[PDB]
Amino acid sequence: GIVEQCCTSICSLYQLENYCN
Amino acid sequence: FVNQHLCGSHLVEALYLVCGERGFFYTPK
Repeated sequence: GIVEQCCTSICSLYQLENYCN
Repeated sequence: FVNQHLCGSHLVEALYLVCGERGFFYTPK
């Protein structure tokens, strides 16, 4: 999930926008 | 601000700034 992708590893804009409504 | 390790309040802040008026879901489990 988001923690594995953006906290344990380096985040991206691409991935953050997958969590916008 | 997005291209880094973001945890906790730092991750929620990035979601808030990117998603704007859409809002977002924060599902750490």
